[PDB]
Amino acid sequence: PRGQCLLYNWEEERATNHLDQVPSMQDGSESFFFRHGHRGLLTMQLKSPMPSSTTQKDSYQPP
Amino acid sequence: MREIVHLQAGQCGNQIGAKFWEVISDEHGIDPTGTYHGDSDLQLERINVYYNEATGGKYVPRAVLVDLEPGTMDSVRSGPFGQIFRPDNFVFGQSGAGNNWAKGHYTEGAELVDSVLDVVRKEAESCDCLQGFQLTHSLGGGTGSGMGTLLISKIREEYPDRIMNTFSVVPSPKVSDTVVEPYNATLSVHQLVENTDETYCIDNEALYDICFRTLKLTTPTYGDLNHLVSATMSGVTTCLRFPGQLNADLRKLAVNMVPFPRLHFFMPGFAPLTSRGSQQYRALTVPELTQQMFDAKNMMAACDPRHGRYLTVAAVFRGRMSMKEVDEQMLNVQNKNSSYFVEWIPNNVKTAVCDIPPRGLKMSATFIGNSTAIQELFKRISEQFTAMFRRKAFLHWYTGEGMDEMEFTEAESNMNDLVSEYQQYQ
Amino acid sequence: MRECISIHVGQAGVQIGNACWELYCLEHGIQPDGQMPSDSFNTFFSETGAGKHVPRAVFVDLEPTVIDEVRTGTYRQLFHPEQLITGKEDAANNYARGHYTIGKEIIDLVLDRIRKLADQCTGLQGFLVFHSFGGGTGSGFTSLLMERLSVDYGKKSKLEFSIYPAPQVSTAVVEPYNSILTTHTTLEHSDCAFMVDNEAIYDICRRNLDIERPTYTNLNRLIGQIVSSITASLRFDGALNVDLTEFQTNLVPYPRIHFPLATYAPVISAEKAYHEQLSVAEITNACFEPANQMVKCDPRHGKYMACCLLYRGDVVPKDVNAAIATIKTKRTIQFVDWCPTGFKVGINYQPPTVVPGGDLAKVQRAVCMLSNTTAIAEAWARLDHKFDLMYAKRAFVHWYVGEGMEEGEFSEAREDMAALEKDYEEVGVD
Amino acid sequence: MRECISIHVGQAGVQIGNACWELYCLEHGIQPDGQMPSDKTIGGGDDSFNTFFSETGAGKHVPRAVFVDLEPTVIDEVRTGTYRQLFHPEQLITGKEDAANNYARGHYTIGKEIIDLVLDRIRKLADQCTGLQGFLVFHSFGGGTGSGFTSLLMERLSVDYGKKSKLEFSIYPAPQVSTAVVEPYNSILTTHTTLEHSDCAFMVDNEAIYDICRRNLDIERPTYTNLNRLIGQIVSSITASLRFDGALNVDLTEFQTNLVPYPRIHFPLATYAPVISAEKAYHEQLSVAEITNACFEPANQMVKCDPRHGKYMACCLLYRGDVVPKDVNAAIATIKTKRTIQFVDWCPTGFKVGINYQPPTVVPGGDLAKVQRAVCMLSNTTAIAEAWARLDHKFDLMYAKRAFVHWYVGEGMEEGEFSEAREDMAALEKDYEEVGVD
Ligand SMILES: Nc1nc2c(ncn2[C@@H]2O[C@H](COP(=O)(O)OP(=O)(O)OP(=O)(O)O)[C@@H](O)[C@H]2O)c(=O)[nH]1
Ligand SMILES: Nc1nc2c(ncn2[C@@H]2O[C@H](COP(=O)(O)OP(=O)(O)OP(=O)(O)O)[C@@H](O)[C@H]2O)c(=O)[nH]1
Ligand SMILES: Nc1nc2c(ncn2[C@@H]2O[C@H](COP(=O)(O)OP(=O)(O)O)[C@@H](O)[C@H]2O)c(=O)[nH]1
Ligand SMILES: [Mg+2]
Ligand SMILES: [Mg+2]
Repeated sequence: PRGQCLLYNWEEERATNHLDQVPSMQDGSESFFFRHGHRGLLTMQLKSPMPSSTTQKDSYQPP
Repeated sequence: MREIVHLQAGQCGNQIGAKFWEVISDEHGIDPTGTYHGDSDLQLERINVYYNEATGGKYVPRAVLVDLEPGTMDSVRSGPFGQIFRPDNFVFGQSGAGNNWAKGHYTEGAELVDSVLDVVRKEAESCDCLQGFQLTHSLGGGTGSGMGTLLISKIREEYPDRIMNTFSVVPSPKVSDTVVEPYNATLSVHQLVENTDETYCIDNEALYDICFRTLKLTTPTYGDLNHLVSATMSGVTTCLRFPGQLNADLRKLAVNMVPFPRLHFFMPGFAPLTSRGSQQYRALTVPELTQQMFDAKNMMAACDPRHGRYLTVAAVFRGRMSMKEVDEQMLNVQNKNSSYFVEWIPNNVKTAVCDIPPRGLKMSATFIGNSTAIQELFKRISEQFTAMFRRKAFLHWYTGEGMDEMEFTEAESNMNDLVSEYQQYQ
Repeated sequence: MRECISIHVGQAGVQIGNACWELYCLEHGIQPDGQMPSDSFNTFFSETGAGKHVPRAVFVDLEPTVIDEVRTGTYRQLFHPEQLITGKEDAANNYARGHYTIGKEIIDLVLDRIRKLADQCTGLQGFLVFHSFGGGTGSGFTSLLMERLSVDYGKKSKLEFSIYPAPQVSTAVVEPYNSILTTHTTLEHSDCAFMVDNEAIYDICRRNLDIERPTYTNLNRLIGQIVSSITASLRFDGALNVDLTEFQTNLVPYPRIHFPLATYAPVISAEKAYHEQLSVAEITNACFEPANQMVKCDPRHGKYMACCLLYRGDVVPKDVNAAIATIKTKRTIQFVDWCPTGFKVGINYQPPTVVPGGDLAKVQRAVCMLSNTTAIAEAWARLDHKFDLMYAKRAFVHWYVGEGMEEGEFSEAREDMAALEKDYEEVGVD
Repeated sequence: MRECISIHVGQAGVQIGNACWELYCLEHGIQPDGQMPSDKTIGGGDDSFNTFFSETGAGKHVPRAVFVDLEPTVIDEVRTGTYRQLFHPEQLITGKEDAANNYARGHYTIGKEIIDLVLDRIRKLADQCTGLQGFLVFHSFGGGTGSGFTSLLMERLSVDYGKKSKLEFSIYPAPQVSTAVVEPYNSILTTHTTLEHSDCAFMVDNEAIYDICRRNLDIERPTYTNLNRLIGQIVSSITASLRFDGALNVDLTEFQTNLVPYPRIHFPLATYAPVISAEKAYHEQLSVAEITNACFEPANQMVKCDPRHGKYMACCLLYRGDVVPKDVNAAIATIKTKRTIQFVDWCPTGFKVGINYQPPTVVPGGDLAKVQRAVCMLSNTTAIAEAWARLDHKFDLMYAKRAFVHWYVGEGMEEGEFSEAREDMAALEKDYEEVGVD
């Protein structure tokens, strides 16, 4: 896989092994596959619903 | 009720717009086919801002995509979200630009504007009440700097009582991708100053620095770079689409951030840019959120605010939060940075709060602020313009296309007048 | 859709296109029969209702000794019967024969074929030219073509790839006359002209590929690799695209200076390719090495003016920028004071394609440099030192003066290029 | 909210904290993943884990510990092993080259390139803490990283934090045996800094602990995991008063006042009781009387010194479990009746006692028995004056003809530092007999 030897930021590679090794040599390179961007970025738990919790709707409930 | 017309020009604009229309499609729950697939009901109360209604319950973007070459339109429609862009909304020429401002603004850009003014007039007259326009382009190229600035002049004289925001990709000394880019920058900035309302300078050292030390990525592809700037662009106009305690559209931001009509150069920033392995181990709270925002590390321009003085600062918040913690932290950072803010105007900080955070997050923020330190960007362009124009390098590509040396002569003088005007208020 | 027309003049031109078009075939999977076995080829290959992809090339030569082998071999069916123009008698190492008497008989047919190919394209990018200065055909008929093309087509892009006579060894004696006489036309009728040197390719092949004893096909493989790396942007998708009107504007600062140099990296054999770690910095600093240049001149003596870099393969812009910063740090590479930002970079996804029986290794990333350098004034001066010695005793001049031209053209072609050398040194002044 | 910051410097410090933080997790019920078990999750307003763990909104409990070392071969298996998902990815700091038994490398040349990052980490953990009590520092005297870097660290924490308590746990070069050659030099050169910038420093000997493990636990060939169980048990017994309720509660600034009579005497000894096997605990009786005199035995002390030759100054007793205050006071007067144990005439009442309700916990695969009560002894004794003298007998014989000194002076220090570090301990030693005069 990636980041076996213990140098050059091996922790982030080992933590993100499962997210950047989907391809199986059908495509040329990691850059060619992720030309559109990495799948998990600026967040995790990629399937998460929108909250419907409006401040007004939470504050003014039926009494 | 308040619609935003989106303008994409050049190869850089086409890739940013493809990423931008991917993120807010994920925010509004729009599949690559074009049908709404979501759960909540508050995503459709304001969906006409970016999405036009069509038969079969399909929503299409209100955007135009232009470039002089057809080589990038094929990659746009072959992207993940290339099936929702309207085929009418692609306007393309059959000849390149050559990174030349003269070719894209006078010879080849003269006949390609009349097609796109017809398209944008069709789009703008179809809405009930247009809120404003929006353009992203690159000054280092021939099409975005050349033909895009033509669209600046034509729209601003056809729709005068409208707000013009641009997310401009300013060039670089170290990420110098073009030999002739000081020519294409000064000839774009000069036409840009008098004919806009809001500018956001996006530069690439900041995005490369963020993707290296703040996100800990080893292969920062342009898809990773474009996702950061698209998050900022979606983060600017949150009040138009979602409710909150204190709403603020683009006009309300422009009033409090632009004191004088020639002071309209902002310098953006974002909030939580944490690496993937460090997301679990931090407490995501408001003082920890605003600690990162005012730092120069995550800030998306290659300028240092410590070398200048802030004039106006705006912050747009998302998600449920206590208003006291916003007011206390903004008052605290204003009091402790008594030297980094000017003293001739009080209450330089503006706040706005929305209740809907982006997907997978709980609260985020967007930094929109102008500073005197943006003159450091213009001083290095003007000094490299003067060092090369004195020996007339690469001049025959410009003076042989109908341009004159007087337009070169006035462009430096207006740019020197702009950097002289920024100095007096420091 | 954006396509260009390639023209190969002379024996050198036809033997360069002979190896370049097979690389074009292997890059798009075109078999030598001429059909796909099972639109990016639209830059070079024309569609047909039977599925045949006919190339949009022109081959011209005044002797049939070399083109009949093209008419004979495996690429007989692929190439058009009328895209290969052969003459009746060769120019025989003379500028006057190729420019005044023999070259006037076939130029109308060549222009007719050029117009027949130009009526097909909806959008044309430019003309690439392949020739040698030393040959009579490539010296004279090329000058006639460059004169007659600018009148018919106004502002079309004109790119050249010149086989220069080497400063030490050559295959003729009278070639300085041809080299002086062709510049008098190609100086003003050409947008850009790249330069290659056979003994420099010899040194590169002997030191890097470990083939101590090369061949013309071995040189033409690297030349075709240069052309494919140049034209890959119009064909394959990438992060950044360049055109034929891009690096011309980025590398020509003055109309009198349109002479860059070409460099390729990495050049390595398949035996030792598996051991060396091929990094972006380690392939972009080899281009700046003077020993890896394709023209026998030292950039340490001269000053750079502009540079264009083209990348192929699994390349990320972050490593590219971190390497440009490192190469701007060092003092050994010197720049002029009036070009603070002199770099152009373009990125293409597709790695290079290797040929069966070839010399180059299968690599993941490649880089090509087109850099304008002042050090070509040395190359012009080292041939002036021969031209004065030859013209002092008026040797070999009787064929020139008897085939139709006037002897004053020799003095004019010396004087204008002496003024051009003065212009080079004036530009080189800080 | 009463919280303390633990830092582990050197290979010995991080190896103790590897086996000490697993004892903290099992006492508070934290899984090695870093979260409470879902079968018994409930909200009850508990703050016992706050002394060592910081709550995150996702339910994750992050320890407030800093791991620092200069070679990666001791940190990476902490990063790879079972507790990889518990520690913060930036709270553990690795270097590039080790100090390699050199005080000059750990203080002057290599240690100065990491010290700015370490104090940045300390500042960030201190900003989270609403109310801070003190620092617990773990190192060993012999190693270069454990001698030079913690001396550089301790003089930089004092200039930043003014009046915070500094508690120190040090491993000593054993009197008869050694795993190094130049470690008498490093032990001399570390304590001229920790004399003036440390509030209290506790004392641990490897060779002494081997005898307790051989006789009481009846482990004939102990290993490092076995020793670190006892070391982590003492610190858990020391810090049990902040976490768990009890009859008498002792603060980190409380026993510091009760155990430091003079600013130059801040070196107590640690003793734990009852240490016993699982089999013979079935036979024996383990009430309060027989566990409070076993800690007074010279054979059960963890530093190879004789309290019979020395003199006791102050003692602190910490009790855990089913302990009533009646029999403790009855057992103290029994101790004072015996004439073998001798006290200074300048201290009539030298005992301080503390009672905690929760009995000690065990570990799976452990060696100690599951007992009902335990007592930890923190005693200040004059008998350490022999322990300085037996290493000073090694220092002067080594320094007679300048052995191993050319590499110390080659890194940037001055040869006069050895003389200064010898004369102050000679002055420090003479302070011990002077206070020892009746
Ligand atoms: N690099 C390279 N150079 C070549 C090759 N073939 C010919 N040349 C060059 O061409 C020069 C000889 O001139 P030619 O091109 O054969 O002459 P010509 O253009 O056909 O003109 P005429 O023979 O008079 O009709 C030599 O000095 C070579 O340097 C080739 O395959 N590779
Ligand atoms: N009690 C105990 N002592 C240990 C343990 N591990 C190491 N030590 C002590 O550490 C000493 C070895 O030198 P260290 O202090 O580890 O050296 P260091 O801290 O790594 O310094 P450098 O090697 O220069 O990086 C031995 O004399 C031991 O007494 C342990 O697990 N338990
Ligand atoms: N951040 C970012 N910059 C880009 C992207 N694509 C292109 N650019 C920038 O755009 C500049 C080149 O612009 P160019 O393509 O010549 O503009 P055009 O001729 O108008 O299409 C370079 O400096 C790139 O850094 C992108 O996806 N993200
Ligand atoms: Mg010939
Ligand atoms: Mg070590």
